[PDB]
Amino acid sequence: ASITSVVKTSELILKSPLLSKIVVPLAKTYVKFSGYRQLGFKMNDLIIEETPNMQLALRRLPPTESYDRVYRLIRATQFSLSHKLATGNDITKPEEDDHYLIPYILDVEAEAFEKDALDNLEVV
Amino acid sequence: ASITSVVKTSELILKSPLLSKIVVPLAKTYVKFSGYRQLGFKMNDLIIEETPNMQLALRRLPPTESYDRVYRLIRATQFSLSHKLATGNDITKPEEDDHYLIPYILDVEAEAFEKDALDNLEVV
Amino acid sequence: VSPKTRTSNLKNGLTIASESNPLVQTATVGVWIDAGSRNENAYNNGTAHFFEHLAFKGTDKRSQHQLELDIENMGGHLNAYTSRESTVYYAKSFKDDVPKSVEILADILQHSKLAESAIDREREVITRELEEVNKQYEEVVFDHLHATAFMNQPLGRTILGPRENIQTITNTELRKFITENYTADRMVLVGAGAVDHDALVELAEKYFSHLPSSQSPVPLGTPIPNFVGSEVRLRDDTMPVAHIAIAVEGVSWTSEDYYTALVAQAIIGNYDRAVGTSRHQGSRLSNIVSENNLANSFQSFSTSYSDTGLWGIYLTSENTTQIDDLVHFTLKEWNRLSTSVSNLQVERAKSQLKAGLLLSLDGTTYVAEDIGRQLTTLGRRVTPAEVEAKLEAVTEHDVRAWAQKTLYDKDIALVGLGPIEGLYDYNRIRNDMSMMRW
Amino acid sequence: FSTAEAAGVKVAAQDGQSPISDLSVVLRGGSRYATVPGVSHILEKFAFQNTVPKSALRFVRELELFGGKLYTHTTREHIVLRTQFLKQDLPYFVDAFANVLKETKFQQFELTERVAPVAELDLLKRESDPAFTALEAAHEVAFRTGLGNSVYAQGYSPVTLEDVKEFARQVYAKQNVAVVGNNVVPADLQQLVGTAFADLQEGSKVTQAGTTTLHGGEARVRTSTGNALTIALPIAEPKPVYHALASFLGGPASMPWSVGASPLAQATVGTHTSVKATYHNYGDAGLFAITIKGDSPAEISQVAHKAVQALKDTGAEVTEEQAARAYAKSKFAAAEAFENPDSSASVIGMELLSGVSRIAPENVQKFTPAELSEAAAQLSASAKPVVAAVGQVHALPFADEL
Amino acid sequence: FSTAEAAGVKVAAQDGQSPISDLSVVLRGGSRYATVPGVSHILEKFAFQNTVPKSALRFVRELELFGGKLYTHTTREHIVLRTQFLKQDLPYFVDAFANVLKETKFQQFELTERVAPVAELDLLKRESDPAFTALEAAHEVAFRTGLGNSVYAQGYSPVTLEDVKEFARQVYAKQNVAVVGNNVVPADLQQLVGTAFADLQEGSKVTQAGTTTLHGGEARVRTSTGNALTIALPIAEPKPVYHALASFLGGPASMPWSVGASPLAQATVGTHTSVKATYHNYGDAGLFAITIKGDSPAEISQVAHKAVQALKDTGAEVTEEQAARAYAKSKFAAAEAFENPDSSASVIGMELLSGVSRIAPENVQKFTPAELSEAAAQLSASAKPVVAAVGQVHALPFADEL
Repeated sequence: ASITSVVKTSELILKSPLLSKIVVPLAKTYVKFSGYRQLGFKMNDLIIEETPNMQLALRRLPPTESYDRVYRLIRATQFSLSHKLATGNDITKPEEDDHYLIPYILDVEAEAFEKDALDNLEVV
Repeated sequence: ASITSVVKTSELILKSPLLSKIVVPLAKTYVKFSGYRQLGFKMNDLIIEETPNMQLALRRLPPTESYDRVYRLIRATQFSLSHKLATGNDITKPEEDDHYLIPYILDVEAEAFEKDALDNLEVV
Repeated sequence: VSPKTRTSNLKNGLTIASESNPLVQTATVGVWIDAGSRNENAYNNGTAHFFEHLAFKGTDKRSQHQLELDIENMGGHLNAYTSRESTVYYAKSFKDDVPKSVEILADILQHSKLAESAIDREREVITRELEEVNKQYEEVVFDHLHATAFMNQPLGRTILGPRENIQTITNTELRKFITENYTADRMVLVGAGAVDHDALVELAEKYFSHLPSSQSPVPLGTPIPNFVGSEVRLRDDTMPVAHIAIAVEGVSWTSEDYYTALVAQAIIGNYDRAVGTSRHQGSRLSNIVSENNLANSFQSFSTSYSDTGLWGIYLTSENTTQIDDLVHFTLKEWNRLSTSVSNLQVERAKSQLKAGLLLSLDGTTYVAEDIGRQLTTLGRRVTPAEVEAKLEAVTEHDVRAWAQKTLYDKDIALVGLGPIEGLYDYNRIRNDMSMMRW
Repeated sequence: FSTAEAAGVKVAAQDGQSPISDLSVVLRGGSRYATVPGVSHILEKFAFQNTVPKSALRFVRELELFGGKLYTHTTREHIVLRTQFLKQDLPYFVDAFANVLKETKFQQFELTERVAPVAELDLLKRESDPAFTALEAAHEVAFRTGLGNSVYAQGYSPVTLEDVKEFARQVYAKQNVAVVGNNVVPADLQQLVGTAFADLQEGSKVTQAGTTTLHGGEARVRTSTGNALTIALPIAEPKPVYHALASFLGGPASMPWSVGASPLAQATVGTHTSVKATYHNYGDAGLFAITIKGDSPAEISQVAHKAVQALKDTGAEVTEEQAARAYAKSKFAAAEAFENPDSSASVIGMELLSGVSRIAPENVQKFTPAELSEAAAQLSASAKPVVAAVGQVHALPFADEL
Repeated sequence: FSTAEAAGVKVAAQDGQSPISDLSVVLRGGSRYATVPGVSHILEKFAFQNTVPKSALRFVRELELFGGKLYTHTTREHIVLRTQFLKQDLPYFVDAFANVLKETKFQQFELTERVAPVAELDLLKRESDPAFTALEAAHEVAFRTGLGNSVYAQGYSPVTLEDVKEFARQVYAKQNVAVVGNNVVPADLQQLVGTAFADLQEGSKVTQAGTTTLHGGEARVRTSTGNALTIALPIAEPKPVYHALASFLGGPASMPWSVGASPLAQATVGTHTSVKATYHNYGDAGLFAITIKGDSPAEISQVAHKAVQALKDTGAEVTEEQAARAYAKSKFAAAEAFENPDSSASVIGMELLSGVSRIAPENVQKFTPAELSEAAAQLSASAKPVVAAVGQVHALPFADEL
């Protein structure tokens, strides 16, 4: 699935009061049990990156965000191989779990999808 | 064998009057029957080049000599694949069969052999 | 045959050592002290370096400005440096300006103000030095190298000290440091060039006679370091050149293997692509590196301290896909000091060193530095005849025996800075310290 | 240094008491005589390449057996080739220099693979310092040709093997060669040079194509690798007082962690900038320069204004204290120059190749405050100021602003 | 061109009888108004990137469906964005310009990946001609800042996204924007601009930081890629006679395989060199330039001497025939400039933004031989000659030689 799809569907849910009332609490528990924060990751660090679109989005990250992402991946790799969890300031707090990459990938995909549409235009 | 070896032994023969009197005519016939001149080659075009020393000697050729050698190799390749021989000005005349490469390879080898000797010096 | 180094003492125990050269018109006098950062603990680490700044900030007589003027009027200059085990303060002048220079040095060492206002001013200058060493890559590499090789030990500390100490160094602890350490039995007054020994001894009696003596006078160059095989990686992909140091525990100044370690170091030698002659050097590593473009430079070193040392090599390279080859070939050349070296390499290195140890001393400052270093590490200046004899005593058997106990299959300390993705992990580097074929 | 002559070659030597001898061949072949731009740098780098008796490889391997070292450099006036070795090895070094001057095979491959790449690294290393660039640019503006030729080989104008071979035919000749031996027994050197350099061409004195002409102007070398600014003043009559003035104005500190008491040093207070006044005598013209480097173009600009003011202030009045301080700093500078082997060789080289007797450090003249202020006045009132800016040139001063 | 005003925006249009219209937005945002070196070039290259209503991709795909074309350039005075399309497509193009001025998303990735690389190729293509470089260098010497700023972005002075966004905040405002419509019905354009550009900021007139100052000097740009020399003379009082003088002196041939009858053209005989005199009016200052390119530095030097002589000779005497020839060549040059859409747009743009009423080609003044010779006399005797040499600069002339 594309990030665009995921973001649009999520926005439909967040709009509907009923839907948000039942989905948002579930999503928060899901994230707590997921446990990626206990390896010091942010949610966006987990997104598959071996695609042209994602490689382009990663290249457009500001240098500081890019250097920090590299460190979180290396740190999480070291927790994984040691069979340990983060402690203290290495644990990602909910307020630090920012969607740093989502705006870049949504722009890359917007152009990619517009290009696909425009490749199929028919002069009326 | 090294070009150095070949050149030194040849010079020993060319010095001895007796030896030269009997070897030089044979060498001239050998070259005529060899028939590389009938494909427009010069003798030095035939020397094995896939060696560090020879690659270095070829890199030291003057650009003109280098461009002409490329043409003679391409032309000889085309005679070979066509099963034809050179005619007219494509045949290498004996006065055109110049040792354009020998001085370069002798210098490359001189250094290479001096380096080998000096790697084995013993302070007395 | 160079002139004899004359040596005298005062009553307090200050050594005076001089070597005259009637062909020059300048002189370097100064004070070599057998004290440095290693004498600090963790709390006052940085004090010795802090003092070096304050020594030039004004004395009880001359203010900062008067000090500046006095030296300007002399015509030469003053210089100082603090290392881990040694502090130096010297003055280069004209022949007849030597009594002025001795007097100024005696003043800044004994009678410095260390005024709270100046402490507070330098505290910022030194804080800025912490963020600008960052550029001197060789120094970054060697400071990490000491930090890891002598992990949590006094030799492992930096000279600048931590940021925290710089903010908390008081005039009290500065005064305490120089009172405990800058004692007469740890100091040598050195003159080289156009100096008379007897004149210098008189100037010493005039200016350095009221120096404290230590309670327990040990001999000059008196000291346990426990080397840690370890690595520091400071990867920086934006740097174009990789800087790598690899070292093992080496030899102290007074080791019996001191000359054997120098000969072994000379067998590997140095290399720099920018120097014309370097492509023709005899060293095997030099030939491998130059033929394959593996490095811009390498420099073998054998650093000594009173009770330990580091022996190893410092490499710089732009060839980021062949760092593995560079490290591999370097360590395979070290293996050959254990397995293969014969009289051929040993005699060649001895030839090169017999001259090298004399060539180094080509100016009054170099001579003064040589007298000062030798007097504060060995307690005496070793004559070139003795040095020639000690070098001659090194055989190929000595080199192989030394390499087999010091290099072969030993732990290394390794520091890499820059684009070092191609530098393999510790095990693969350390596995090159032996050869399975031997 | 007892000046003599051995087989047509001028030889100067001074015996000493050291195990270490320095032998230098000084050639009248610096950049002011360069036929084509960069050739004197290339010829310097072609020293100790392959000769007919001895290959470059064999020379380096044998030099390591003697533990000797080799040093070469090019100036505007000379090429200097120095060897440092043990006293006893003197004959080997004399013969090595003879082989270089008589029998160098100038081979095209050496030029392409060995000599030119090394020349290029030499220059890139020098240019890493923007102050070097600024002072080189200033000479180019001030003199145009001769002294204004570049010292170093540059990429934009390539030197060919025929260029270097022609220049070497002129330079490597008895008339352009001086031998200088530090800690060499003078009688022994004369005997060896007399046998080894006997078959060297006599040749003719190399000359500067055209007379030295002085010009004012601006150079704006835009780099991204640091900032510097030279303010030069070309001198038509070189006088020894400019040494005293250079040392007086000063700029570098005489003490660690200090600014200094010199006027130019005091011009840098509150800035991370350094400054250095220098005087260059070239016999027939001179150059008085003040170079300022720093990381901030704004600070450099600030110091440059103070620097020109300092020179004007000096033209007004010098104190007796300040004049004595200038004598002391200048005698010291002279002494250390005669000690340093690189500069020493060229000083005696000038005496031997031209006829300009060396001024011994003990004989350096004391200039009164009158004489110093007069010298500074001439410089502040120069018709032809040169300014070379390097770095962010849009933010550095111009000549008319100064 | 009927000048009017539509919602605070100056609009000039001229209806015609052709199927193709040219709409050009002229912005007071050229390099003299630049805040950071190169920003006006970058802002020009950022036109028709992503806007909030319409992506760059969508714009280009739709422009191809209209078969329209897009042309942009930067001068010292303006940024010009021109579109060429079929008459009936006018409303689309007006709305496109509105989106660019109101709603451009200046995104960092566009700067790094799209805008800056294109700006860099633009400059490299221009610099392939050494005459371009020489005339640019000459403006830099003559004016230093303002008119002396570089027109084009260079690598040494990196423009940041914040730089470009700030400059665009000033430039993209009703006070700095003029709309010029060639073969556009004037009433229809006013109606469309009045609806589309209504919500554009009013902003303020962009100004040159500091007054125009004139300077003389030399620039020496070492390239390995051909040789040129500009001889410029800064003009403090721009006068229309310099157009006549530029056309008189001439330089290019008016017929194939010929040299030409102009004094500067006749200066090239026997050489493979070309020459062109040009006059640049910038309102408050001007520049009279003579540029000579060629493959031989020796020939360029030769022509440069003849060029200066020609100008001196003109200051002496011009014949009645020659003055009439200058009127003819100058009227023609004016006419073709008003025809070419590139230059046309900026001419009316200068009338709309600045206020300098255009001089119609039919109203170009005839200068007597007295007036021409007086203008040339005033140039040969200028206090501030500029010389920019490009190429083998060691072999090209200097100002003091000319």
